[PDB]
Amino acid sequence: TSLDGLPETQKYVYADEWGFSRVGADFPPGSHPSLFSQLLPQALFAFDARAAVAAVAVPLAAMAAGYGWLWYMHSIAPVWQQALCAALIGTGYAGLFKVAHECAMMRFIPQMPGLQAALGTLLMAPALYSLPSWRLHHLHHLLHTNMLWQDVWGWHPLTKVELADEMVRSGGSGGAAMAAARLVLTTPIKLFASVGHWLRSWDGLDLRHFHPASYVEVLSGWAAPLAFAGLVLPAVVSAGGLSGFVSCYLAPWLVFHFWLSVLSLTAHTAPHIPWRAEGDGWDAGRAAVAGTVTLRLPRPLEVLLNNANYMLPQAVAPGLPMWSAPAAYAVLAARLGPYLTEASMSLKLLTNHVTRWQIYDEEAHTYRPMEEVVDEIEADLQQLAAAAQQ
Amino acid sequence: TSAPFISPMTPYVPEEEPTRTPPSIKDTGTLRPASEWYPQWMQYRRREDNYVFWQDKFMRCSTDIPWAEKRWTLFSTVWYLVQQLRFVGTPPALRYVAFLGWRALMFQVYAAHKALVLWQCKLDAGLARIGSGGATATFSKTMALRRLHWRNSPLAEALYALNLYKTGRVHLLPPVAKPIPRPTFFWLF
Amino acid sequence: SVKTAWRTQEVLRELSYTQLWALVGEGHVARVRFYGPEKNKVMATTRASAPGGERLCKVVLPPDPELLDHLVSNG
Amino acid sequence: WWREDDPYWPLRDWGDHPMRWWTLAFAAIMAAGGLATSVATGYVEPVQAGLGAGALLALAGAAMSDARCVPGALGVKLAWAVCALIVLKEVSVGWQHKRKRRLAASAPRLELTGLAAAALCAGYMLTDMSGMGEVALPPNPGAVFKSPDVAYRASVWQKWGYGQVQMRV
Amino acid sequence: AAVDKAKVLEDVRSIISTQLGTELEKVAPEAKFVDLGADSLDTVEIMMALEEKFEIALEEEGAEKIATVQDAADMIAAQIAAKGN
Ligand SMILES: CC(C)CCC[C@@H](C)[C@H]1CC[C@H]2[C@@H]3CC=C4C[C@@H](OC(=O)CCC(=O)O)CC[C@]4(C)[C@H]3CC[C@]12C
Repeated sequence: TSLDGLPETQKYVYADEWGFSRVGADFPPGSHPSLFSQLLPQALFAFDARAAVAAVAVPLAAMAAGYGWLWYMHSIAPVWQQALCAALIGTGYAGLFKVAHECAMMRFIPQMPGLQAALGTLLMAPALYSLPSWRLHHLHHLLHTNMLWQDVWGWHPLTKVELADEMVRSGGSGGAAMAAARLVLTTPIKLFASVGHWLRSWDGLDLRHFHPASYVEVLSGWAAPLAFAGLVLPAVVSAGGLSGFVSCYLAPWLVFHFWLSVLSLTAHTAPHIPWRAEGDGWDAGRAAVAGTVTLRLPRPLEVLLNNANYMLPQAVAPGLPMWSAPAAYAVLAARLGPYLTEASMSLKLLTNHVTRWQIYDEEAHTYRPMEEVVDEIEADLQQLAAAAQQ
Repeated sequence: TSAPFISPMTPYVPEEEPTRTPPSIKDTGTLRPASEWYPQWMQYRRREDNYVFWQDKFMRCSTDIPWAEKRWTLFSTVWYLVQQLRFVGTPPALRYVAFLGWRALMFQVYAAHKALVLWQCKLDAGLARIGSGGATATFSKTMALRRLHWRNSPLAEALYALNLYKTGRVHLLPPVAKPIPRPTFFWLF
Repeated sequence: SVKTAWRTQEVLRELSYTQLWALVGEGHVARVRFYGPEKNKVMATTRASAPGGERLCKVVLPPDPELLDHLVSNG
Repeated sequence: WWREDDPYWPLRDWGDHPMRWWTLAFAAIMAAGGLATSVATGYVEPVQAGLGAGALLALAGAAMSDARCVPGALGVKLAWAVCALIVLKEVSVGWQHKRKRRLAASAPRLELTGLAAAALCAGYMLTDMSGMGEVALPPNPGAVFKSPDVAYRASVWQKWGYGQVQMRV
Repeated sequence: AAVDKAKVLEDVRSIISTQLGTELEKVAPEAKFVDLGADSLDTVEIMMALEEKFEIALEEEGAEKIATVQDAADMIAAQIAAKGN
C-alpha cells in the first residue's frame, strides 16, 4: 500500500497513465493470505482427467506443429518465418513448463506423487531447470513476498542507498559494475533478465547450502538437466551444425525465458506497491494481496500458457488446481474487488517498465527513471563534497 | 551446531580406521636407510624396556593389519606374481647384491637431498630480507627440519615463500601436511 | 562418413577384386603381401597421396594370370 | 590472491575435497574445447566427447562438495574413472579429427588434454580416494583357512562350492 | 621410559666437538652454540648430525628453542624416552 486511500478519480487517472486496469483499496494489517481460501466453494479443489490432459497436450501440439513446420523447410525459411516458429514453440513450452511448476508444488496430480514428480523432472529438463531447487526457491519466495533484503528469488528491486554505496565503492559511474547495471536495466534485454535467474540456480553446485538428509535428492535433481545438456545438446549440433542449433533450440529458449521474465516482472512490480523491510511495516496478507498485479490474456493464449498469469488464486490457496484458476478468480473479485489490482498486455506498460520504472526509492516509496536518479545522486555527491571541502 | 544433543566448543571430526601400516620403529622419517638390524637408540634404554622392538615386529607382521591391506583386487593378483617371482624364483645371492647396490644409491640420494635443503634455507633467509626489507636475515629451524622429513605439501612451501617475500614473518609457517591414505577404487585396485 | 564416426583402433579394410584393380591401375598401391594356406589372400598397403592416405586393405585375388604384369608395371 | 592476516587460507578444512575447483575447471575446459573444435572442423566426435566429459565431471565436482558423506566419495570415484578413460582413449586410440594421410604421423601420442587428465588422476589418488573400501572380490577358502570362527568358514566354503568337504578342524 | 642421560650427554658433546673442530674438554655442558664457533646455518647442520647419530626425529618447535648442549641432550633424551609408546 503506497498510494492508498484518496478519491478514486486520481487512482483511476494513475491507472490510465500506467496502463493499469485498476488500483487497489486500503488493506489493514494483521491477516493471513490463507484466510480468503475459506470463501471458495468446495468444488473448486476438484480433480478431473480431461482438463489436465488437455493442459499438457495442447502446448505439446503447438510445439509439435512448429517443429514439423520448421523441419519441413529446415533452413531455407526466411527470418520472420523462423521468428514465428520460434515464438510458437516457445509459447508451447511455456505452457508445458507451467504444468511442470504445477507438479513441483504437488498440486497437479496428488493421486500419483511419483508419476507427477517424474513428469515435472522430465518437463523441466529441456529448459535446464532442477525441480527441487525450483521448489525451494518458490517457497522461499512465497514466504518473503515483497519483503526488502529478503526476497531475492523474485524481482528484488534496486534501491537508492545501495546504489550510492556502489557509486562511492567504484569511484564513479565509469566502472564495469555501474555500466552493467545500467545496460541491463535500461534496454529490452531486461525482458530477458530471467536468464540471470537461471544462473543463480545451481547454488555454486554446492551441497553445503542444503540439509544433509536431502543430499541424494538434490543431486539427482541436478542430474536430469546436466544429462540433457550432456546427451541431447550434442546430438542436435552433430545433426544440425551451429546454425541448426541457433534455430531448433536457442530461439525457443529465449522465447520461454522472455515469457517467464515478463510474467513475473509484471506480476509483482508497480509504482503503487511499496517494498518495506519487515519490522519497518511489513505484513503477510498486505504484501500478498495489496502488493500484487494480475494480467489479462486472449483466451487462445490463456489456453496455451495454461492460466500462466493467475498467480493470486493460488497464492490464497496453495493447493488450488490449475484448470480452476480462472473460476476461483471469478469468486475473488466478488469479495475483495476494491483491493485487487489488474492490468493488460500493452507495449506501453513494458515501455514504462523499461524507461520510467527503473530505480526504487524508499523515500517516495516508488519507482523512478534511472538517468534522473543517477544525475540526482551525482548531485547529492556534489552536496556531500560541498560539506567535505572544509 | 547441527548436533542436537551435545556440542562441545570444538566440532567433532569423525575418525576412521587406518589404511596403511605405520613406519616400522627403526626407520627415520628421512631417505637414509636404517642400521639394518639394531637401531642406535636401543643402547640408551634399560634391557627390560626394549621389548618394544620385537613387539613392533610382531605387530607389523602378524597382529594389527588394517583390513585395507587384505583387499583382494584385480591389481593385487598380479602384484602377487611380481612379489612371488622376487621371493621364490630368485636366488638369495643376487637379491643380496641388488640390496647392497640399492643401499649405496639411497645413501647418495640422501646426501644430495641434505645439500639441497641447506641451499634452500640460504635462499629463503635471503628472500625474507627483501620481504621484510630490514634486519632479519633469519630462517626457521622448524622449516628446515620439516623440509628434511617431507612434512610440507608443495602448496605450503609456495604460500610460505610468498608470505616471506611480502611480509617477512619468518615464524609464520603452514599448518602441516596430513598423511596420504591408501587409494582404493573397486574390484579394480 | 569420416566426420560422423568415432576413431576406433584402426582395422584392415576389405576390397573385393576391382577396387584393388583400379587402385593398382591408378598408381596408388604401394606394397602387397601374399598369405593364406592357399596362396591367394593379399594384404595391400597403399601410399600417402592416395585418396584416404596410407591404409591396409584385405583382398582375395581370384586366380587370374595377367595380375603379375599388372602389379609389376605400376611399380 | 593474498590475505595478510592469514596467508594460508587454502590449507584450511572447509568441508569439501581439495581437488574440487580443478574438477569443475577441467569440465569447463573440456566442454569449451569440444564445442570450439567440433564447430571449427565439422566432426561430430569432439563435441560429444567434450560435453559428456564436462557433464560427468561437473556432477562429480558437485558431489565432491561435502567430503565427509558417502556422495563425497562416489564423486571422486566417478571423477577418477572419467579422467582415466580420457587418458586411455587419447594414448591408445587417438582423436578422430587428428587423422592424416601418413601412418606414422597419425599414430596416437600423448597431447595436452591427456596430460591434464593424467595430472588429475594423480592428484585424486594422492589426496583421498580411500573411500568405500568394503567393495572387493569376495574372500576365498584360502583366506578363511586360519580364521578362528567356524560358521564364517563354513559359509565361505559353501559359497565357493566346497560344502561337502569335511571340516576336521 | 628410563633413559641414561649420562651416555646421551657424552655422545652429544662428542658429536658437537667433532662437528665444529673444538676439543672435547672445551665444550662445556652449558656452553651455548654461537660462542663455540658456529653461526645460524651451522646449528642446523649439527642438528642433522645429531639425528643421524641417534637415528631419531627431532621435534621442530623444541628445536627452535635449543641454546645449550644441555637442552639438546635433554630433547634427545626425551625423544628416545618415548619410543615404543
Ligand atoms: C554449454 C551449454 C550449452 C550446456 C549447459 C551448461 C550449463 C549446465 C552450465 C553453463 C553455465 C554454468 C554455470 C556458470 C557459473 C556457475 C558458478 C560456479 O560457481 C561459482 O563460481 C561458485 C561461487 C563463487 O565463485 O562465488 C559453478 C556453478 C555455475 C552456476 C555453473 C553451473 C553449470 C552451468 C549452468
